[PDB]
Amino acid sequence: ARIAGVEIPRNKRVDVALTYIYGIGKARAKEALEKTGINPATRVKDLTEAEVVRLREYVENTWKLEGELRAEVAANIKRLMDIGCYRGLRHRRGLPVRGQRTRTNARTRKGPRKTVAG
Amino acid sequence: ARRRRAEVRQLQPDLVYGDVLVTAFINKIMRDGKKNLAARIFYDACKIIQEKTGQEPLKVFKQAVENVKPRMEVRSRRVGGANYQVPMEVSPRRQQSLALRWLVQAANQRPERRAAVRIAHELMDAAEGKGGAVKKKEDVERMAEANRAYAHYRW
Amino acid sequence: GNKIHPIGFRLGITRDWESRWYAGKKQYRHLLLEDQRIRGLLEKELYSAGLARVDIERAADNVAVTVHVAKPGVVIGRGGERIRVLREELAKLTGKNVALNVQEVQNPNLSAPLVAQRVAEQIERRFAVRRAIKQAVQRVMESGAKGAKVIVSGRIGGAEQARTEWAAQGRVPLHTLRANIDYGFALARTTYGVLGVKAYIFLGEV
Amino acid sequence: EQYYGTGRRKEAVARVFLRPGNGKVTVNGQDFNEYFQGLVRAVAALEPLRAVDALGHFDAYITVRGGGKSGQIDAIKLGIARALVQYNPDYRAKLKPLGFLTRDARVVERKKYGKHKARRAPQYSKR
Amino acid sequence: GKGDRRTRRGKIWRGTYGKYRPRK
Amino acid sequence: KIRIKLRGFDHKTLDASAQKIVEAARRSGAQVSGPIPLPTRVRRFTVIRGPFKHKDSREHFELRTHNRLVDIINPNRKTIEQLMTLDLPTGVEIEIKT
Amino acid sequence: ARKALIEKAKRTPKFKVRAYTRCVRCGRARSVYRFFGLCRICLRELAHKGQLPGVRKASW
Amino acid sequence: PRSLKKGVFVDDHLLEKVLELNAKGEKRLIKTWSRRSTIVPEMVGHTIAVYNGKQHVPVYITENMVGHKLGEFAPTRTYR
RNA sequence: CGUUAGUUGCCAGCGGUUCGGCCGGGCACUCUAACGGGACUGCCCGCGAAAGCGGGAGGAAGGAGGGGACGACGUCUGGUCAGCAUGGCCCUUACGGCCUGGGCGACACACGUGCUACAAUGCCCACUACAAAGCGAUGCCACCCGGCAACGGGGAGCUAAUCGCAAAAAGGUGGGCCCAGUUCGGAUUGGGGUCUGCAACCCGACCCCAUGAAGCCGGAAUCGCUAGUAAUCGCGGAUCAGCCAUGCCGCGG
Ligand SMILES: [Mg+2]
Ligand SMILES: [Mg+2]
Ligand SMILES: [Mg+2]
Ligand SMILES: [Mg+2]
Ligand SMILES: [Mg+2]
Ligand SMILES: [Mg+2]
Ligand SMILES: [Mg+2]
Ligand SMILES: [Mg+2]
Ligand SMILES: [Mg+2]
Ligand SMILES: [Mg+2]
Ligand SMILES: [Mg+2]
Ligand SMILES: [Mg+2]
Ligand SMILES: [Mg+2]
Ligand SMILES: [Mg+2]
Ligand SMILES: [Mg+2]
Ligand SMILES: [Mg+2]
Ligand SMILES: [Mg+2]
Ligand SMILES: [Mg+2]
Ligand SMILES: [Mg+2]
Ligand SMILES: [Mg+2]
Ligand SMILES: [Mg+2]
Ligand SMILES: [Mg+2]
Ligand SMILES: [Mg+2]
Ligand SMILES: [Mg+2]
Ligand SMILES: [Mg+2]
Ligand SMILES: [Mg+2]
Ligand SMILES: [Mg+2]
Ligand SMILES: [Mg+2]
Ligand SMILES: [Mg+2]
Ligand SMILES: [Mg+2]
Ligand SMILES: [Mg+2]
Ligand SMILES: [Mg+2]
Ligand SMILES: [Mg+2]
Ligand SMILES: [Mg+2]
Ligand SMILES: [Mg+2]
Ligand SMILES: [Mg+2]
Ligand SMILES: [Zn+2]
Repeated sequence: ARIAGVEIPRNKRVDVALTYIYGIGKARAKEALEKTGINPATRVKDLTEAEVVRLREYVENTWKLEGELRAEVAANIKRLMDIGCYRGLRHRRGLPVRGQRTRTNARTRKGPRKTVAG
Repeated sequence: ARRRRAEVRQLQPDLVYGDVLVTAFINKIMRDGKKNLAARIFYDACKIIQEKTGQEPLKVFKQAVENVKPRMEVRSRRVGGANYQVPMEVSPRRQQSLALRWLVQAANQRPERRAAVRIAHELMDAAEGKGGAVKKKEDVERMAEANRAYAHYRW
Repeated sequence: GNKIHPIGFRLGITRDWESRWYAGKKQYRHLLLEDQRIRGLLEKELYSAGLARVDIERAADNVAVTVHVAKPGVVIGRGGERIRVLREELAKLTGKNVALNVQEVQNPNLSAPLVAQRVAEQIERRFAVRRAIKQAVQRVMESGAKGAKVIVSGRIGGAEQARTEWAAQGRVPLHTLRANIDYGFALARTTYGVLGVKAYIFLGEV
Repeated sequence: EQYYGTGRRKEAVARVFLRPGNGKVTVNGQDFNEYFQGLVRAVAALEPLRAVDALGHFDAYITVRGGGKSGQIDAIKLGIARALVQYNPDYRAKLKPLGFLTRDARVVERKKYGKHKARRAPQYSKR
Repeated sequence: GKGDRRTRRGKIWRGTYGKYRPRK
Repeated sequence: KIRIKLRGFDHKTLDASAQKIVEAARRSGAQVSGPIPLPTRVRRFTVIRGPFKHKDSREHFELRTHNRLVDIINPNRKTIEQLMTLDLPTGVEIEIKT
Repeated sequence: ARKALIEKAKRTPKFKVRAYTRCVRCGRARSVYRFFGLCRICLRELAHKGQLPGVRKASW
Repeated sequence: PRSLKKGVFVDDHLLEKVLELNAKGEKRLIKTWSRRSTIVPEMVGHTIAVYNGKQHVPVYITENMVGHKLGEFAPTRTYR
C-alpha cells in the first residue's frame, strides 16, 4: 500500500499508518480518513485498492509532502542564512533559535557534551 | 527505633477473604496510592488462578507464600577490618514481609503481558515450588549454610 | 538570631493594635499610609513631651487619634496653645478634618517605650551604661513591675568592639503569652555610631 | 419507625437514615452500587449491618457530601453504626469491639514552610 | 505525558485550553 | 426587606455590635430572624523572616474579615427609634440595603 | 533605594507599563505587597508593631 | 511563529524619514536606534545604520528581508 | 457533643412541581462562626517507697490525641551598610541626574536544585462521579455567535455562604493501541496565527499544521520520609499589563 511518494505502511491501523508519512501527522491522517470516507481502524492489508487510490488522490496533492517538504524546509533555512538574519546566525552556529538559554542544556541543538579542562 | 519496640501495624481484613495476609499482599502490589487498581489486579488474578486450575485461590495464595518463606539469611557484621556475611534465622514477621515482597517483585519480572496474569501465574509456579520467587528464597538459603563457618558470630 | 517581637507576638491577647478600624481592598492602603504619616509627625513634635503610644481609630471619615504622653502639659500648652497649632497642622496634611485626644500616663517609668527612650537619652549624653541600665531597672522595679529587663547594643561607651549589656530583674518570661509584657525600643545616635535600646516590663498575670 | 446517625471521615459527611425495609440502599438519589461499584472498598460501608446480621431488616437513605468517595464510605460505616446504636443501645457492646463507632481523626497534614509537602524536605548535596 | 501540549493531559498540566482540550 | 451587612476584623466588635442592634429591635419589631453568622474571608501573607536570604525561614500573618447578618422583619419606628446613633463600637462597619 | 528612583511617585510614566510598586515606607524596589503598599520587610516591622489592624499571627 | 496581528508596527521616527527620502531619491547611510520597528517594502535599497548598543552597523535592505525587523541584522553579543 | 443563630441546609415532613431546594415552607439535619463542655493516670488489676510503668473498662478521643505558633546563657569577627537606619572615608559639570539602545538571557565546558519521561499497575479517546482552600468592581466573566483553536464580538449576573473563576485530576464504565524508539517520550525545527503591551531582533506566553531528538529505569556516589507519613493526583494564591512558575506559599483526593 503506497500512498505518497514511495511510502509503504503495513499491517497497522490506517490513521496510525499514515503517520509514517513525512508530511502527515495524526491531524492530517484523521482528516484524510475523514474526507475520503474510510474507516480509520481497518488494517492497511485489508484496504481496497479503490479506498487506496482515493487516499493517494487526496493525500498526494493536497499538501506539499515528503520530498518537496524536506527541500522546502532546507531552502527555508538557506533563505534566512543567505541573508544576514540573526536566526540565520543561530542556524549557522548550530545553536537554539527560539530564544532558549545556552549556558546549560543546549544538548539537543548542539553537539552532545564535548568537555574541556578547568 | 531507638526508644521503643515500634509495634507492628495491624492491617484491615480483606474485603473479600476476610483475611489480613491478602490485604498486605494487595498493599505490596499497590503503587502510587492506587489501592483500587491493586485490588482489581489481585482479584482478577484470583479468577485466573481459580479457572486455569480447579482449586480454591485462597489455599494457593497461602501455599505459594509459604514456599517462599526463608528460614535463614545472611547479615553483614563489622569484625576486625572488613565485615563478614553472617548467617542467622529469619523472624516470622520478616519471613512474612520478604516472602510477599519477593512474590511481587518476581511476578513483575515475568514475560506475561497483563498484571493479574503475571500474579496468577507466579502464584501457581511458587505454589508448585518453581518460579523466580522460590529462587530468591532458595538462593538466600544458599547464602546460609555456605558462610555457615561464621555461625559463632550470631549476635 | 532568635526571639521574635513580643508585641507582634501578643497582638492577639494582652495587646491591642495601635490602629483599630476596618477597610477593604481599595481602602486599606492609604488609610495605613495616613496612620503612618500621623505617627511620624507626632513622633517629631512630641518627643520632648515623652509620648509612648498613638492610637488611631476610625469609624467613618472621622479620626479618633489618642496620644498617650508622660507630661500632658507640654502637649496642651499654656491654655491650649500648642494643641491649636499642631492640631490644625494635622488636618492640613489629611483633609479628614480630624480631631485629637490627650491622655496622661501614670508612672512614665512603667511604660516600656518611655523607659527605652530615657535610657537612650542617657546614652546620647554618654553616661555609664551599666549604671543607666540597672538604675532604669530599679525605677521600673521600685513600682509594681513584677519583672523588668533592659538591653543595650554594641559600641558600649564608644568602644571599638561592639558589646551587649544586661541586668534584668524579677521575671521576664517572653516565652509565655499570658502576663502582658510591655516592650519598647529606643535609638541613641552618637558620634561613634548607632545604639539600640530595648525595654521589657512585666506586669499582671491573667 | 426511623433512626439516624451522622458519621464523618476525612472532610466528609454522610447522613444515614435507617428504616425497616427490604434491604435496598439509596445514596444521593443513585443506587448504592451506581455510586460505588468500580470501587472495591464499597462494601465496607455496610459492615455495621453484617456484625449484627441486620442485612435484610433495614433500608437506608443516605446524603453524602464532602471529600472523596473513600472517606465517604467510612463516613457511611460510622453513620450506619450510629443509627444502629440509637435503634437498640444493646448493640453498643456488640459494635464496640469492632470499633465501627469510633471516629477516624486522621486528616491531611498541613503544608509547612521550608518543606516541599509538610514532611518531605528538599534534597541537598554539601558539595 | 503531561509534557505533550497537544494531549488532553498536557493541556490540563499547563492549565490551558485548545483543540485537544475544549471548554464545553 | 431590610438587610444589615456587618463586617469587621475583630470578632468581638461584631458581636458587641450586633447584640445591641437586636436588643434595640426586639423591643419594637417582630421576632428578629437572628444573628446569622456568615463565613470568614481570610487573607494570608507569607514573608521571609529576614532580609537578604535565609529563604527557608518565612513567617506568615493572616487578616480575617468576619461577616454577620441581621434581617429585622417588619420594623417601623420604635426599632428605628433606638437605631439612629447609639452604638459604641469603632472597628465595626455596617451597610444597609433595601 | 535612591531618592531619584522614587520618580515613580511623580510617575506621568509616558507609558502605562513603566509603573512599578515601590514600597513607600522604605523605598524598596523589588518585593512590594500591593494590598499594604509596603514591602515584605516593612510589612513585617509594622505588623509586629501592631500598627496593622486585623493582621494577626497566622497559626493552624 | 511571530505575531503582530494587525497594524504592523514601525516607529514613526524613521517612517516619515524614509518616505521623504524616497521623494528626493536614494540617500546615504541613515541613523537608527529604533529596531523596535518592522521592515516595510519601501525601505528596499536604502542603507540603515542600526544600533547594537555600542556601534552603528550599515545594513543594506533588500527585497528578501522585508518581513523581518531591524536589528535582526544588527546583533548584540560578540563571542569568539 | 451541646447553647445561641438562621435566605449554604431539607419530600428527614407534608403541600405544589415547568421534577431544578424550583415554590410553599421548616430548622431538625449538613454547614457556617462565636461561646462553651470534654481527659484529669479521675476509675479497675498488677509492680513500686515515691514519681511513675504495664494492662484493662468507659469514651469521639488517653498517657504529649494529631499539627502549628513559640527557639534559653551564648557560639560562629556568620549574613546583610544593596530593604531601612548608620560612624568614618571618599565623589561632587562629577561615582551624582535624564533618556534612547544594549546588558543583567552571552556558551568549548562543570556542579546544585527541579520538571517531563523512558511505558501495558501504561498511553489515548468518549462518557460520568466525589474535594478543601482561596481570588475577583473595569475585575471574575456564566451564556449566545464566529473561529479546528488560542481568541474576538455581544452580553447576563456578581460590591459576591446567593454571581463567576469551575473543568477538579487520578477514579469509574466503554472503546482503541499489543511490547515496537511505538498511539511510549515532546526535545528540536520550519510554517501559519491570538493576546498583553508604545514596542516582542536581541528577549514573552499561547494556539493550529508539520518535524518527533535523547531517553528502553541510570557509574562511583548520594537524598527524603516512621501515618494521612512516603508516593501520587490535581486546585488555588502571593508578586504581575504580560510572562519564561517546572519556583514558592497553601489546599484537599
Ligand atoms: Mg485584649
Ligand atoms: Mg558607657
Ligand atoms: Mg504576657
Ligand atoms: Mg487560668
Ligand atoms: Mg419521624
Ligand atoms: Mg497531599
Ligand atoms: Mg490540614
Ligand atoms: Mg503523546
Ligand atoms: Mg526563599
Ligand atoms: Mg541610602
Ligand atoms: Mg511592571
Ligand atoms: Mg455539633
Ligand atoms: Mg443561610
Ligand atoms: Mg433529606
Ligand atoms: Mg506497694
Ligand atoms: Mg493505661
Ligand atoms: Mg485503655
Ligand atoms: Mg488510651
Ligand atoms: Mg502542643
Ligand atoms: Mg494539643
Ligand atoms: Mg514553650
Ligand atoms: Mg566577615
Ligand atoms: Mg556579625
Ligand atoms: Mg541572573
Ligand atoms: Mg463553536
Ligand atoms: Mg445561597
Ligand atoms: Mg447568602
Ligand atoms: Mg449574603
Ligand atoms: Mg479499558
Ligand atoms: Mg511517536
Ligand atoms: Mg536512542
Ligand atoms: Mg519499550
Ligand atoms: Mg520523626
Ligand atoms: Mg499572573
Ligand atoms: Mg524561556
Ligand atoms: Mg502555577
Ligand atoms: Zn519597605
